[PDB]
Amino acid sequence: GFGLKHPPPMILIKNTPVPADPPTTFNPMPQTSFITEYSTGQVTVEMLWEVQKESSKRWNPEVQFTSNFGTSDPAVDGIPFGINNLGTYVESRPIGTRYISKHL
Amino acid sequence: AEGVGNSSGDWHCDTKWMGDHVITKSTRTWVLPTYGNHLYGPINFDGTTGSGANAAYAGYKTPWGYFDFNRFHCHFSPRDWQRLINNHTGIRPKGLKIKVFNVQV
Repeated sequence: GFGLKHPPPMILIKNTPVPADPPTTFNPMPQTSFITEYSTGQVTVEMLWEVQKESSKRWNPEVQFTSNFGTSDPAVDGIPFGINNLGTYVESRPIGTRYISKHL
Repeated sequence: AEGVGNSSGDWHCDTKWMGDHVITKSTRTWVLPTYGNHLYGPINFDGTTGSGANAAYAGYKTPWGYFDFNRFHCHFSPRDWQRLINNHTGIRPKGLKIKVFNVQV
């Protein structure tokens, strides 16, 4: 990846405490009894990327990334890079970025 | 137009992808023999012998000769073809220019 002096900042979140019913008389100690709760919601992320498109004059065709798996039974594994039988998402094989030949 | 010493044109071969349209350009060298000693013959094959009656034909020959550039692999290279068919889902021709030069006899 990309080494950075200033990376994207780290975003922290917590859900504020709500105390349970206090005693009648004043207690100077801090309050340890809370109402159990959790939070939920949506988050979106928008990236802007900069790419280089190239022109190489080699004659013969380059190699490229293609999906060669012969067949798959939906009763078990489903489609590669797709949800299998039990509902989990499976990533078949690792994918690097260097498929284009370019001379030194 | 220009005299013997100057050249009547220069080599151009490139393919540039400009957008929704692409331009291919190429240049080749040809040689034209003299056919039939400058004579028109008739030609025929009667169905009497050889292949059979279904093969009969009649026509003429001509001293003239012609360019046939119609195939795809004239205008593309195996790399540029690959670049086309993986990204793009359709193609149609738009227009063309053709030029012949540097004739010498």
